[PDB]
Amino acid sequence: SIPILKYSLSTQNQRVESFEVNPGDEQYRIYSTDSLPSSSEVDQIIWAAYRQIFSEHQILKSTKQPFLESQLRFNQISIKDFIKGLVLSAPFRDLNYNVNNNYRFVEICVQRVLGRDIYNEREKIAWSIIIATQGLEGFIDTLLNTQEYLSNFGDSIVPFQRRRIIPQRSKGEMPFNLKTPRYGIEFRSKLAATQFSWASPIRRFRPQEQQPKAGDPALFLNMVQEM
Amino acid sequence: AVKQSAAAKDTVETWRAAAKEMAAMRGISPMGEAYFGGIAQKVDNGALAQLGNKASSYKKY
Amino acid sequence: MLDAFAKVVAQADARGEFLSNTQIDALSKMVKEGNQRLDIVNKVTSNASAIVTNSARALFAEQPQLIQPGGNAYTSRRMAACLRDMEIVLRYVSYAMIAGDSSVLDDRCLNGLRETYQALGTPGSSVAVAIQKMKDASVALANDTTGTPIGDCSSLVAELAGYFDRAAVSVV
Amino acid sequence: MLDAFAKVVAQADARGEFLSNTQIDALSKMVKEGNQRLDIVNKVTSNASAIVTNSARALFAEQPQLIQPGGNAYTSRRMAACLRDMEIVLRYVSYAMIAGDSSVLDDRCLNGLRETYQALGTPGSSVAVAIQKMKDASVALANDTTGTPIGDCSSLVAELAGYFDRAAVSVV
Amino acid sequence: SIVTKSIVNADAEARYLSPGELDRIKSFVLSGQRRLRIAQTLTENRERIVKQGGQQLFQRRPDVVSPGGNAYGEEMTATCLRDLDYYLRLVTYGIIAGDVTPIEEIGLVGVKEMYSALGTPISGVAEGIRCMKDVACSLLSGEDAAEVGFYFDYTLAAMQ
Amino acid sequence: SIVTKSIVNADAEARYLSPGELDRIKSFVLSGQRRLRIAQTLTENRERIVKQGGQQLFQRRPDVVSPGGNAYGEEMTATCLRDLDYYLRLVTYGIIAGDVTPIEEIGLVGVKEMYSALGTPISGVAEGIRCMKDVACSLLSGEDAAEVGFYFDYTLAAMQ
Amino acid sequence: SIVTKSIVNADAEARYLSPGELDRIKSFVLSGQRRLRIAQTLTENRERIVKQGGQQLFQRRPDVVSPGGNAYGEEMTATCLRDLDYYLRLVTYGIIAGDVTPIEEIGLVGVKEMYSALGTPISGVAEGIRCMKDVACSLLSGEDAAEVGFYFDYTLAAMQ
Amino acid sequence: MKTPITEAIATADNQGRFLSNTELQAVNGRYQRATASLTAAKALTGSAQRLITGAAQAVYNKFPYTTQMPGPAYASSAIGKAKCARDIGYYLRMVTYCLVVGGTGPMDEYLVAGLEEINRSFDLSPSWYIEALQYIKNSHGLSGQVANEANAYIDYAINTLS
Amino acid sequence: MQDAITSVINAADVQGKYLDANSVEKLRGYFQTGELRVRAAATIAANAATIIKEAVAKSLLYSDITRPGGNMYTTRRYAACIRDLDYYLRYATYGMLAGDPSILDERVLNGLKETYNSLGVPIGATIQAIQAMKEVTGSLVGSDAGKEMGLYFDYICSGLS
Amino acid sequence: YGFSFSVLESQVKNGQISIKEFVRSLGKSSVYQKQFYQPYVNSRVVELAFRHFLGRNLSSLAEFQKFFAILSKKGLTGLVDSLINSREYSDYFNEETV
Ligand SMILES: C=CC1=C(C)[C@@H](Cc2[nH]c(/C=C3N=C(/C=C4\NC(=O)[C@H](C)[C@H]4CC)C(C)=C\3CCC(=O)O)c(CCC(=O)O)c2C)NC1=O
Ligand SMILES: C=CC1=C(C)[C@@H](Cc2[nH]c(/C=C3N=C(/C=C4\NC(=O)[C@H](C)[C@H]4CC)C(C)=C\3CCC(=O)O)c(CCC(=O)O)c2C)NC1=O
Ligand SMILES: CCC1=C(C)/C(=C/C2=NC(=C\c3[nH]c(/C=C4\NC(=O)[C@H](C)[C@H]4CC)c(C)c3CCC(=O)O)/C(CCC(=O)O)=C2C)NC1=O
Ligand SMILES: CCC1=C(C)/C(=C/C2=NC(=C\c3[nH]c(/C=C4\NC(=O)[C@H](C)[C@H]4CC)c(C)c3CCC(=O)O)/C(CCC(=O)O)=C2C)NC1=O
Ligand SMILES: CCC1=C(C)/C(=C/C2=NC(=C\c3[nH]c(/C=C4\NC(=O)[C@H](C)[C@H]4CC)c(C)c3CCC(=O)O)/C(CCC(=O)O)=C2C)NC1=O
Ligand SMILES: CCC1=C(C)/C(=C/C2=NC(=C\c3[nH]c(/C=C4\NC(=O)[C@H](C)[C@H]4CC)c(C)c3CCC(=O)O)/C(CCC(=O)O)=C2C)NC1=O
Ligand SMILES: CCC1=C(C)/C(=C/C2=NC(=C\c3[nH]c(/C=C4\NC(=O)[C@H](C)[C@H]4CC)c(C)c3CCC(=O)O)/C(CCC(=O)O)=C2C)NC1=O
Ligand SMILES: CCC1=C(C)/C(=C/C2=NC(=C\c3[nH]c(/C=C4\NC(=O)[C@H](C)[C@H]4CC)c(C)c3CCC(=O)O)/C(CCC(=O)O)=C2C)NC1=O
Ligand SMILES: CCC1=C(C)/C(=C/C2=NC(=C\c3[nH]c(/C=C4\NC(=O)[C@H](C)[C@H]4CC)c(C)c3CCC(=O)O)/C(CCC(=O)O)=C2C)NC1=O
Ligand SMILES: CCC1=C(C)/C(=C/C2=NC(=C\c3[nH]c(/C=C4\NC(=O)[C@H](C)[C@H]4CC)c(C)c3CCC(=O)O)/C(CCC(=O)O)=C2C)NC1=O
Ligand SMILES: CCC1=C(C)/C(=C/C2=NC(=C\c3[nH]c(/C=C4\NC(=O)[C@H](C)[C@H]4CC)c(C)c3CCC(=O)O)/C(CCC(=O)O)=C2C)NC1=O
Repeated sequence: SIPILKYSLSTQNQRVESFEVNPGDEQYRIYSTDSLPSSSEVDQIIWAAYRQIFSEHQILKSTKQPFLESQLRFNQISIKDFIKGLVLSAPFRDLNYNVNNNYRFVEICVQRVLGRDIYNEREKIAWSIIIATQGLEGFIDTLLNTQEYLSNFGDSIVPFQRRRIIPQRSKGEMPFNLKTPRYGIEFRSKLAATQFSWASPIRRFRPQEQQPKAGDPALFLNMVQEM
Repeated sequence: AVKQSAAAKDTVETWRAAAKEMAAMRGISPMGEAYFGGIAQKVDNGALAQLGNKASSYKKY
Repeated sequence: MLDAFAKVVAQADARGEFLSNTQIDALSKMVKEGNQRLDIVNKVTSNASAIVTNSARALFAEQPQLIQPGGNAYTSRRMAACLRDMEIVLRYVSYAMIAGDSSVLDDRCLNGLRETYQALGTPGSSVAVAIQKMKDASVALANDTTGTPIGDCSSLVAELAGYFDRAAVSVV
Repeated sequence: MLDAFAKVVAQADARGEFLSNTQIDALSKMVKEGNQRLDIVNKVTSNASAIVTNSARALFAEQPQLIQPGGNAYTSRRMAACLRDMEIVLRYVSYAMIAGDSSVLDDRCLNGLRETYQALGTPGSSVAVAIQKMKDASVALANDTTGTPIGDCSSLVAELAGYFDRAAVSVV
Repeated sequence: SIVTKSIVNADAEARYLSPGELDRIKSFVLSGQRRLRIAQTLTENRERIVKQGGQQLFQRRPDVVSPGGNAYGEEMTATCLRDLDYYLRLVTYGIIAGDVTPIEEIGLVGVKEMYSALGTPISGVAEGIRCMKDVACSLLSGEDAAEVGFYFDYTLAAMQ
Repeated sequence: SIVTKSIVNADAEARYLSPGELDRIKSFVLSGQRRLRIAQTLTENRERIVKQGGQQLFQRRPDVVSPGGNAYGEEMTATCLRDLDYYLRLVTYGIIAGDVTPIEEIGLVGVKEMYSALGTPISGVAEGIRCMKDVACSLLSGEDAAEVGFYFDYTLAAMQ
Repeated sequence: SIVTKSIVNADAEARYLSPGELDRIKSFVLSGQRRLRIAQTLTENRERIVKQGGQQLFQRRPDVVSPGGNAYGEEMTATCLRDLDYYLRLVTYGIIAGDVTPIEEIGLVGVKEMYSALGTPISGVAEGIRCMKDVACSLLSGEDAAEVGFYFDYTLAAMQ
Repeated sequence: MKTPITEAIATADNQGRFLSNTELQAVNGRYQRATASLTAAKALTGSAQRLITGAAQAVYNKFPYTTQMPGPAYASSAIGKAKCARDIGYYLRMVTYCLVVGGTGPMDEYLVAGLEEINRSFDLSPSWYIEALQYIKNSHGLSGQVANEANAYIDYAINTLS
Repeated sequence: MQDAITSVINAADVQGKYLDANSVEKLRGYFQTGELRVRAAATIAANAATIIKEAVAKSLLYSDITRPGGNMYTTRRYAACIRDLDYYLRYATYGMLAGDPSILDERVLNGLKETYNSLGVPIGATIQAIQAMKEVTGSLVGSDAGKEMGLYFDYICSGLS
Repeated sequence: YGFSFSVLESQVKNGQISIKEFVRSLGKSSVYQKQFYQPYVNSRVVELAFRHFLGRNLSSLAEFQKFFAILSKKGLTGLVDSLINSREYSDYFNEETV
């Protein structure tokens, strides 16, 4: 009954291994409910779930889920049922689902939930019909039953961005909250009449004759300060 | 010329039935709104300037 | 998602201005046509699967190269996808007819839809005529007067027409 | 992520020689200043929520159109997001002060912050105004001679000032 | 019209009209039946062409109608649509004259001096005529929409 | 300057300079000490005169900075203030030259062709210079504000 | 380029171009696809090729950056890397021109007069280009490194 | 915003179903109670400057320290009293926005979400705004079900702050 | 100042012979494209200001000829450009209708490159403006009509070089 | 350049002065002498006058010295009035033809 469009993979960091036994400093901190946390250390998991599935913004008083928080602390539901309550939360609909289309919302729910980037643009095409046929509640449980969710998160780990940085290096890739914001350039530009009409304030006035031209040694002073 | 007075000599009269129902949207009760993307751009809220008229509009008689 | 009432409010809160007295009356104009707004949608969802299969057969009375071997809508996965996309487009324009403006139509369905089909290889204008085979199967179905009494309601079916050709130019 | 000592180790790791005995004297001068470093950080992390709200209040009097109706930081959903956005910059500036080098400032904070203000439509020149509001509050609190011995700390507040105007030129 | 400036062209040159000038006065008068039909369409569609013309104008330029805009209130908005009724009328003259000569010396010559002296944004009134053009060309076939739209964009060009 | 066009005036007339022309070159050079002080005030106040200049410009013309305005976004608003830095610079030239001759052939001759061809509302940039004038004359005494403001309003006149 | 001096060679000799000259203009333009790929590699590697270029230059010549060296301080060291960005740019021109003719009349003709007149050790800047060469040839295959390195060592030869 | 229309649309694409008659009745009951709603939003907009300046004075009579304490959070300046009066302008404007669309959608989007984080960062006491809203709730002068609709969105603004 | 018909008549007249099959063969080729050229010259007349506004913003709007010291700094100098670019877009329209570039060198090209060198106008930036103006002109009139209008732009760019 | 002679377009469009009057006043204008008088020599100004106020080049050598000495002694206002007041202007253009 209409299987998914057979897309193709690509080259990424999460589908190879690291050879990192005893990983040093850039570990992304496995908060889990098999380490048996105290009641002040359940609270450091619930903040990490809110920071992963929302951004750091929407951890407001109105966007908290105080009945879903209590059922985690009674060990009634798991972490996998707690992430599913956060995408089906009514703050996640009106802030992150009404302001972008179905092909950008798949880029949110694979970067935050699976912790990997999208493979190519056909995977956003291949996944966006699941939201329009059986709904968002039918979209999350077919995304939380994938083998990429179970083989490194399972039923007890709040997800994270897997292999963001290369171990000898210090730059790496971009964090996913700074990769895909709440809305993009294509939703912002079409609404410039009703919403998003701001016009911009004045910049600091730089005079025009102080700007560097080709063959000026002031275009290399940022190179010299990195020496 | 006196048979054509006050109706057909007023070219702005024919659109008064529409331009004062097109202009009945988002009324502002205190002083201050129509912020328009975050600037002041306020209001006058009197009887005259809610119809948009000026000092050159009653002095035209 | 905004309905017809929220589009008035979101334009007035952006300017920080109240609602005027003559803009209340135009929304009070909308609610005395409220039964006439609703029972149009009581036609177009209650005969909704008839509108799909009549238009999808009659598209290949016009362009039978889609069902040709090598064509786009040839295979049984792809014939099940062509009836899928015409069921979704008919679903969102019924949502806009109960709203009053097209804001749920071009935020869910039509936004970024041309660039899907060009990356898929689906012919762009050849699905737009499938939408126009559903409009005349529905705006003639809206003018039918089974069960309801008689009054002039040509203004509302122009908006029901007005969603089907707003959606038609967004896939070409 | 590096500290100040890690950038001297990993530099000559690429050259592949042992660390020279005249480079140890530069690392031992750093640990003599290691306890004047720790109360620049303790001065700014303790008045942290009043560096933020006194700098936002000074911003919104100079540029009043950011908070007026139809402005960017207008509503109570978005005043809180603007107030968060200076807390994150003050967090990573104090992180790069306690490490001695800016390798965690431009990695988890500034890595594409400019390109998401073009997508959000936020005025990036005004975020660089409100960072220099916070620079002027934080170097005045690092000159506070209460509960601390008197000495010359001018070379370390000039390094804290360097991480403030690095994060200001990375959003414009 | 094409008749009057094809004359004053050959008038200045001390000569009569060439075949190039007289095979077009000829070609224009046989075109005259089709011109009156086109102007007849815009004549009794001014209720929709103007009112829907100011429809898109305010949705695209809410500043001019917002408080502080030039066409603010019940008063100026009525005059805000009055000018569009003017320019829609001159396009009916240009279609029947076969040239923008009626539109030239009425509503175009020195138009920037008037609107600058009235405080009206001249770019805003240019946006209004463009909104009327999409409504006008939507009322006619493709062969006609290449004409009725053709006179609007000339008015757009001279109005900026 | 007053020196160069008092010359080219008497140059065209095949004559030397009258006492009316030479008692003013004389009167202008003794005025030169006071002119450099006035231009020196505006020279290192461009940070406030421009930034507060664009302050009132956006509060009075939010359309130009709103979405759809010509100076919309981080980019155009920077250039939106760049032109004010230009015109503030030319006023410093006119004060030292004792005439709008520097402002004439820079930023005034054919200015309507540029801004019309850039899509910028020329009336909007005129509003910007007026906002700079109130900031500039607020920085000087009454005897000076009759000069520094005097060159702005000439730029206002030629810019519409 | 090879095209312009194969012409001016046969130009001076009062003759056309031989097969030896025209089978190489032919052979060069079919080589043009591969040249743009090579120059495209050095184009957006100037951040590493220059910064690592000045890396080995200071480790091999600490005198020039030490106090008393020509490139001492934050200022001169920035210009110290600026020249390497110049010469790295000219090598991209020579690769696309298929000759050091662009590098000849830019950065090579009379270069000793400039650097002697600037107080810069000309041998020191030659050491800088050699350090850039090892970084550049490390970015390309063996077939390409015989070219990209090939233009650097010509610059090394003329720079001493 | 959550209107009764946009939540009837929202349960349809929850399941991904068509609009049945389990959502047409939700829009039908909205059209019944919109005639006692837009008569309330008209009367609150018409007496808006009477209600706003009367509600600023009800705060200042109950809390007289706010008119005379120095500091930025209090209305003892000229600009402190202007920021107080536009706040009660904001609380009345979201009530008449909520009466028009028939639900708590606009004040969820614009007032409620993020309110605690700005009353704590700017030292604004939430008992000031309950006193500004309690003056409106029994001195708008409405009578009947037109009064019963204004006393459900003023009372929704109170229970956020309370 | 000859069109395609004038040039065909001249060459057939300069040998004193009648219009044979080869002379009329090209004339028939010109009459076939007569319908295309008018519509090409139609839209170019409509979007004259829009085309020049698009070319300068796409080629030389923000380059440092636009800034102080550049060749286009003062408002008189900027205003001379769009006046100057108007002739190139206008005379190219005449060549597109006449089907012969004789009018360009007769009224534009002669003394042009010798004039820009006098004023010090950069010929390099001028040609790229015309190239960008040629690029937008192919947008409006279509492909083949852009090929026709474009055929006279580079004729100006070639001789002006 | 957005130049304007509103007074002269006034007095010519009403017919208060001829085209010849409108042409002579244009010649003695300051936007003219800034254009075709200041950047040139009195030698070159005489030839550039003939291209404008007569539509032709100088004819002889004595036609130069007659008109150079006039410009030599009365400048632009003496030269353009001596061309507009000649017979050769009137034979081709009297008061109405540009
Ligand atoms: C579940 C959804 C639902 C509905 C559709 C309406 C159904 C409905 N419609 C009408 C009443 C009506 N319904 C219509 C509508 C129409 N008449 C026609 O001839 C056209 C075919 C069609 C519009 C396109 C009109 C015009 C009236 C008013 C009758 C009249 O004009 O006298 C009434 C009588 C009371 C009233 O006006 O509301 C009812 C119950 N109510 C509902 O609860
Ligand atoms: C974990 C908590 C922690 C701290 C808060 C610091 C606190 C601290 N600072 C100093 C020691 C010092 N602290 C300062 C600091 C200052 N003098 C000034 O005038 C400035 C206002 C200010 C910092 C900007 C100086 C200058 C010294 C050294 C005294 C000297 O060498 O003159 C010492 C004594 C160390 C010693 O005796 O060797 C301690 C405990 N260290 C810590 O481990
Ligand atoms: C889909 C299957 C798949 C592919 C195709 C793949 C490629 C791949 N090769 C990589 C690195 C690499 N590849 C090389 C290989 C070489 N460098 C040299 O100098 C030699 C010339 C050459 C081998 C002899 C090295 C050294 C790295 C690590 C770079 C580093 O960590 O410094 C990395 C970075 C992450 C890592 O450290 O493993 C990826 C993702 N990974 C995959 O999972
Ligand atoms: C937001 C609401 C929404 C829309 C509109 C949508 C469209 C959409 N239509 C698709 C495919 C398709 N769409 C069609 C439809 C057609 N091709 C034709 O030749 C006909 C003209 C027409 C049918 C009448 C076909 C055949 C495919 C299959 C392409 C494939 O599987 O290779 C796909 C690729 C996934 C798939 O269904 O296989 C998407 C994402 N998805 C959504 O979520
Ligand atoms: C990993 C560390 C990190 C960085 C670097 C970051 C930037 C960041 N700033 C954001 C929003 C924002 N930033 C601002 C800030 C401002 N707007 C203004 O008017 C002022 C000029 C300025 C501050 C006073 C506002 C108002 C939003 C909300 C966007 C919205 O909801 O429309 C957002 C979208 C939501 C959010 O998470 O807050 C991101 C992702 N976020 C992060 O998590
Ligand atoms: C036939 C050629 C022709 C035109 C075009 C014309 C225009 C014209 N427009 C006027 C006013 C006006 N025109 C506007 C127009 C506008 N406000 C906006 O926001 C929009 C941008 C724009 C309309 C689309 C306004 C607001 C006034 C009144 C200004 C005032 O009262 O100060 C007036 C003065 C009042 C009057 O006598 O009507 C004239 C004469 N006259 C003519 O003979
Ligand atoms: C010294 C005399 C002088 C002036 C005045 C001058 C103006 C000038 N303004 C420009 C752009 C611009 N100017 C504006 C200006 C504005 N937007 C608004 O809303 C306001 C009304 C207004 C400023 C107060 C904008 C938005 C652009 C960019 C337009 C675009 O990118 O298309 C450009 C093109 C980019 C550049 O090279 O800077 C020039 C040359 N040049 C000169 O030599
Ligand atoms: C495209 C060909 C080309 C070159 C090469 C070039 C060089 C050039 N190098 C300069 C300065 C300089 N160049 C150096 C260079 C160095 N110091 C060292 O220790 C090193 C050995 C060496 C660099 C690797 C220094 C220190 C100055 C500044 C000298 C001073 O300030 O007195 C200057 C004067 C400032 C300037 O305008 O940039 C020029 C023109 N110009 C050209 O057109
Ligand atoms: C539409 C949703 C919305 C709400 C609720 C909102 C509240 C809000 N009230 C504020 C300030 C304020 N509010 C008051 C109000 C009062 N102080 C008194 O003494 C009186 C008793 C009292 C009310 C009459 C004062 C004095 C300030 C300025 C405090 C400061 O800037 O530190 C500020 C700080 C920025 C400013 O306006 O200056 C916000 C964001 N803003 C919003 O956009
Ligand atoms: C019909 C054939 C024809 C042409 C083409 C023509 C050109 C021409 N261009 C001129 C100036 C000019 N032309 C430019 C043009 C430019 N600046 C740039 O940076 C660009 C590269 C370029 C625009 C594309 C400028 C700035 C001037 C003024 C020069 C000055 O004031 O010194 C002038 C001097 C007089 C005047 O403009 O009034 C002439 C005569 N004359 C003709 O009869
Ligand atoms: C310096 C002394 C001086 C004056 C005053 C002057 C006036 C003058 N006013 C004219 C026209 C005109 N004057 C007006 C004026 C008006 N219409 C009204 O309703 C008002 C009562 C009045 C404005 C106050 C109009 C409408 C025309 C055009 C007449 C036409 O086209 O027939 C004309 C015809 C030519 C032209 O404008 O180009 C002249 C010559 N000439 C001079 O040399």
